[PDB]
Amino acid sequence: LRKVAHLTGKSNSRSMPLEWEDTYGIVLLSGVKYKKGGLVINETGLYFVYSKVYFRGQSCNNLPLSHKVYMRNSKYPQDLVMMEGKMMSYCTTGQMWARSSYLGAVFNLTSADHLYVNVSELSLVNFEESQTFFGLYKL
Amino acid sequence: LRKVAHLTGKSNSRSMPLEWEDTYGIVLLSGVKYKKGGLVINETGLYFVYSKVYFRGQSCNNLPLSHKVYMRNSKYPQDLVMMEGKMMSYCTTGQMWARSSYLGAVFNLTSADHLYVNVSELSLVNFEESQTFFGLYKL
Amino acid sequence: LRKVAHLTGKSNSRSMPLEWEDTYGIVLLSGVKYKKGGLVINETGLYFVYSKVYFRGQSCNNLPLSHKVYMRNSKYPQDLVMMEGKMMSYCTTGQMWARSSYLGAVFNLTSADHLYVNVSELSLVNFEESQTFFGLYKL
Amino acid sequence: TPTYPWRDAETGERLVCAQCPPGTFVQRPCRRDSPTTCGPCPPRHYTQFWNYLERCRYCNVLCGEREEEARACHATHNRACRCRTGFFAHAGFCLEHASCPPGAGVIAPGTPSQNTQCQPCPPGTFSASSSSSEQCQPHRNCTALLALNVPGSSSHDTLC
Amino acid sequence: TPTYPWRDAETGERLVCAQCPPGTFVQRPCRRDSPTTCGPCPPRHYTQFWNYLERCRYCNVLCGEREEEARACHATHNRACRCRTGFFAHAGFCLEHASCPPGAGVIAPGTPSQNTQCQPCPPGTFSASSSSSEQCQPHRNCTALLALNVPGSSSHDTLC
Amino acid sequence: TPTYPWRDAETGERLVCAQCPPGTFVQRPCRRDSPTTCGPCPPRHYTQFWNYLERCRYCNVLCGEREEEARACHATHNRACRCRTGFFAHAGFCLEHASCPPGAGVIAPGTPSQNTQCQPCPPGTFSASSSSSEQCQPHRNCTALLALNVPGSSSHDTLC
Ligand SMILES: [Mg+2]
Ligand SMILES: [Mg+2]
Ligand SMILES: [Mg+2]
Repeated sequence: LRKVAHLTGKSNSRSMPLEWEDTYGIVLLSGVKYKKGGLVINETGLYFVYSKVYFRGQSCNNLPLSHKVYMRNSKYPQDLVMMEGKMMSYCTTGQMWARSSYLGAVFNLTSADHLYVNVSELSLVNFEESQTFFGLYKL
Repeated sequence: LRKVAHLTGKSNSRSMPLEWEDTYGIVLLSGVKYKKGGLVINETGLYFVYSKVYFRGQSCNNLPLSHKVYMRNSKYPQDLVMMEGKMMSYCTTGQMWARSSYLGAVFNLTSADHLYVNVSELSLVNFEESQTFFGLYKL
Repeated sequence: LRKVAHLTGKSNSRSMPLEWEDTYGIVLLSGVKYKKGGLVINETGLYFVYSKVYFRGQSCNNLPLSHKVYMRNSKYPQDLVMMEGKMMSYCTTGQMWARSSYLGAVFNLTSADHLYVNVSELSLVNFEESQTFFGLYKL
Repeated sequence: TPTYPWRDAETGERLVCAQCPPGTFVQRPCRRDSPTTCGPCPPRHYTQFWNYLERCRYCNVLCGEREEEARACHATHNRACRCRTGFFAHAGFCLEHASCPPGAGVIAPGTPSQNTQCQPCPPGTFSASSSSSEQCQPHRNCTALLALNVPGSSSHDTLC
Repeated sequence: TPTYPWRDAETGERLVCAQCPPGTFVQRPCRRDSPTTCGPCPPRHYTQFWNYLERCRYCNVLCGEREEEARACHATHNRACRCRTGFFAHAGFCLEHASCPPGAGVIAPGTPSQNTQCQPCPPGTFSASSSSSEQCQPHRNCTALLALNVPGSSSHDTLC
Repeated sequence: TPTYPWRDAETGERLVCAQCPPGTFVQRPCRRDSPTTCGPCPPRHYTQFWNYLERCRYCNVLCGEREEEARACHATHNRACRCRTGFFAHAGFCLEHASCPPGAGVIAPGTPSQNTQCQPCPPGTFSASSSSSEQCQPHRNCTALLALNVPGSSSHDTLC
């Protein structure tokens, strides 16, 4: 059975990193764990990892938006950024706006690595399941 | 032989959902069918699904652009959205503009599921094979 | 052992196509070669190919930005574009700005194919390893 | 009662099965000797139509902070939202109802589907406020009781 | 005649093969006893140069609605497009030729590669129209026949 | 000295291993009969903290063209950058220090973390230049030596 995860936005998020829905809707989680915003790798190897986050707001002020996927484990007391995108000057001041950020690539990960997603502006995030998500699979 | 599809934009599209080119150019279709805009799954399982659509126009008026990948089968008379992106306030009024939307993730799909792509503004879509496409593969 | 590559931005790039980092940092290269900006395929078959490039600038003038993944081999003296995105009217004139372009899809590639990434405006590219990258894997 | 085609997994035989009603899903397909068996939607899930699904759908509509529940999640339908009082729906957002400035009055208040509508105050009426409710009111008839110090405008009452 | 290196798949022997000409592809590589065998491009595909491709390339250039075919798809080349009459090419788009407003006249019309060029009308000439073709014309010499009621401007003829 | 938990790969036995210090990594875990063995960071890599990594981290911070090295890559830390002279850091960019226009003078020059600060010249002082260094200077006292032709402004000295 294939190690795989696809999780969807969780509205609850009060803090960083984001939390994700792991049980309901169009989600998958098999041979990989979810713990406090984090996907926990249990088998060392190559995985393709991806995330999309959907940002939007009533009235643009071009607050920089940042989206990062990062790794943490016990062996070092500091995170490693695996992928990241930043948006600046993305809308016309004062208008309703919306834009997503997409990240996906391959990484060698180790057992007990924990992966997380971070964002600059939690309040601009929209959490619909089809719009905002975080997933991976073992190659 | 690997179940796989990569289809390219079809200029013809007069309606929703989009139609796709399945025979010519840099395309693939193997163990998966194409029928009226739709990729038809024939083997239940996990697939990574992706689509890109390239939007552009002479004179921006910031018409909302929406891009969705969705599923339909006979078991329920209503579609399910698997992924979606929306763009609003993406260009400066009156300028030539261009932007793409990218979607990709993993889904568990069933035999006889039909997958489609939808867009808000058919007339802003550009159909070059390298710019606009829709594909999947079985993990 | 899985054929795979994930390379990161190289600051050095003085010319097109871009060059990539193949040894240091969060990179992978196995059963695929890197030669002068190019990933060299050594086993015919299906690969998922992807690239992200991160663009940014102090003072927007909406110079068109283009990002392409392309293939070259000895059998024809002209390149083939596999995927491409263009951005126009993406920022507000005179502001600090940033935006990425993401491309990923499946292709059938042949032994001795060389893959490259191209961009319109080399000087607007940022080369941080987590922001700008180019990779593939054999399905 | 609607039906669906189904091949027995035991035999391959071609059967006509009855579908399950809203609020249920297919728990066991029909076979030669028994009909379809439907089960009840579990919490947080739903089926709104006759179906032959093998599990219910999740109630995946959630109400943002400027919205309220117009209908609840229920075994027979997803949740649905609308804009809370004070807001109206526009291109997926819930926007604040506009205010009509001084000189203009409300001819229709905001609803969940429409913004406030304003007219410039017609002759003999005024509105002194930026207000999403205040309507144009007639000027006081000073003479009808003092004499006028200053005639009213569309934004100020008549002064005595 | 250009050539290419090829290892026999039967033996591994190192051969020099002849390439195929525009309008053809490699159908069968050369081997010790026979030369390369080329076949003809099928419909909708092309090879523009000497090659050793194993199939032809698709004519993947298509003409949008403001474009027309400047060259057809053909076994020896892809299709090519240009802007239809009235439009010019700019940063991948086909833009409408500008009009020169009143007071200005056309000194070069639009082509497929250039926009309309305008000058402000020089003394003694006018243009009364917003027009992508109209040039500055000399004022009528009223005196040359009445006397002038109003001298001409750059946008209006001389009145008699 | 910090420690970490480790199961022997030979036995599965539960051991407490000592971690490696900044500038080193774990080359061989501890086992029942020997302690952790650390090796030294190779070139271009680093470990800044006690760790149990199995290889060092790459110095992946690089200095763009408007930046300079504030600290070097070293076995015990990554490189760090700041803005070169003339620039300041803002939202990830290195921006040019502003100039104060005529009529305004510098009250704090630019640093790597701050932009130039300007005041409008106070009475009796001027600045005639757009300058990121020039401060407001007092007007010459003409009378203190001629008599005044023109009183000074905030942008021009007093003329004699
Ligand atoms: Mg009012
Ligand atoms: Mg004219
Ligand atoms: Mg000054």
